[PDB]
Amino acid sequence: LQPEQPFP
Amino acid sequence: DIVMTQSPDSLAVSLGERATINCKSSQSVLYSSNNKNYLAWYQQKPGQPPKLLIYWASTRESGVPDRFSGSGSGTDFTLTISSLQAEDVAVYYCQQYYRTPPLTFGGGTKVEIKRTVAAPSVFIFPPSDEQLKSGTASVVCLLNNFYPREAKVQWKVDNALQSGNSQESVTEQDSKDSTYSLSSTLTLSKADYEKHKVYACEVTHQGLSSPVTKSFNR
Amino acid sequence: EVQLVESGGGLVKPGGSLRLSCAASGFTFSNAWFNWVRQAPGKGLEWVGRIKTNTDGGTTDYAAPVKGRFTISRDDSKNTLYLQMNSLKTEDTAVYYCTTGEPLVNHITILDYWGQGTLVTVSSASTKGPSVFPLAPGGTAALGCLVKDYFPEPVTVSWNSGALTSGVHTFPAVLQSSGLYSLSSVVTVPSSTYICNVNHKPSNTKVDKKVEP
Repeated sequence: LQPEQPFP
Repeated sequence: DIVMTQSPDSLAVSLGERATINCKSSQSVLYSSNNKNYLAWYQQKPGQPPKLLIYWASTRESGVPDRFSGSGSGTDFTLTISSLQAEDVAVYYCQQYYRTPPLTFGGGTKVEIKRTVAAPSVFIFPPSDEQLKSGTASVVCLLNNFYPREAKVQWKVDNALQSGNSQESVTEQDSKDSTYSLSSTLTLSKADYEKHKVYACEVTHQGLSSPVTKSFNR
Repeated sequence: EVQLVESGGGLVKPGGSLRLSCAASGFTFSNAWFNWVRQAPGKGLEWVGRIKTNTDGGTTDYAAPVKGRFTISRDDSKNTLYLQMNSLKTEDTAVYYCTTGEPLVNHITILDYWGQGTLVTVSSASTKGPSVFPLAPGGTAALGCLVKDYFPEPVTVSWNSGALTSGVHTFPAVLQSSGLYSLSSVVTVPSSTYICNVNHKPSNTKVDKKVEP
């Protein structure tokens, strides 16, 4: 899966 | 359910020297799509909430002094405080935000200043008259501004050593002179306090060649 | 400035309920994901739960030891976050923080902002205000106040209304055999001016004791 915290 | 581990448990470093804290994750926190480590560091001074210091493993939060540095990758991370000041005394936590909820933290690492040995100043307080009229008597012994934390306090009633009717607590390390203080309270019934006459507090510490006694009568 | 101010902490018995509040200012409340994190005395940080923006459906998530008993809600109109605790257990005794990331950089699990925390004591024991007794009197004197037999924590002690702050040491409370707390506070020098302002908010005790030789 991918982490929830988005990275700009 | 990534488990965060920290090492060591405690750290004493001299002022101006380098403190190094380690953090381990039970699985990688790196995420290959970007190359970002989903890991943060928090500083918690005594009696205060955590304050965010580092995130993305090495991005220093705004306003945080540059002596604070973060590094590492995947499962192994390090927080470095290069020029340790007295105000940096705190517990430091790492936190993963890779596998989202829950947010999980490490157990923390306490950082304290290593300092020249300081002998304690000693003071003894007889019970107030406000307390004696109430059937209990509290005699307090103050060990003030000493280093390191290890000290032994012995109560003596009429030169008889006591065991299990005192209690003590220690301040966290002073943010300025990096010393500790200790307060011990021996509690007796008003009856037993009046049966006896001399009340001694004896103090042992690295900084004292011989023990220090402070006493009163009545 | 960002402000997270919490209230509602205090004493509550096992199995009871209690609502903590967190009032926010200084950022867009409606775009923030809010968290509650708690810290048992002398232990670590443990994430309690989370609520997303209403735009994201106001989804709530809870940690395992707390799911089924705790409820998080938000009031975007009042910029107030709530932590609602039910079926309380003694192991829920902790300082509770509200915490969130800055929504302008889209921090949802990076915790930029924390409140000062509020202490929740889960006990069947009952409130009691403290007794405050003076402690009197190289070339240094010591004086202070002894704050004895109170429950629960905390007590806030200050000297001279308060500041005077130099040479002061307020010691961690000790839990006596009685199940009540006792702490002491001290200061220095041979002078004179010295009032200790003791306050135990669970019992509305507010005492100012003057220490003289």
